[PDB]
Amino acid sequence: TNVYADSFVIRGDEVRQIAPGQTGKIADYNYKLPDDFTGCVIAWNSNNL
Amino acid sequence: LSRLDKVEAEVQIDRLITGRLQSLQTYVTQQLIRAAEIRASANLAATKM
Repeated sequence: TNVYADSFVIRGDEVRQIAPGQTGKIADYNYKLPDDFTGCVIAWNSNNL
Repeated sequence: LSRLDKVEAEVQIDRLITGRLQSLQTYVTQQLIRAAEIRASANLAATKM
């Protein structure tokens, strides 16, 4: 029905926090996913940019 | 609910819900059968009255 594309940059050690039910500085205070999340998480190393 | 975070708690709670619901189904099933036995004695007692 709709699609929402969210984008941001974080540390490699923080990528593991971008999932439903996760915790930590990023998941808790920056970007929280719902427990019944229905989307996809895509991430790549950007140390070149 | 005090000890675990939600997405882990739901796994533990659903075990209790499963087993406690299975406990009520066992109780009500056996009470329905006992009720049928008491009905038979009640119909007999009424006939002897």
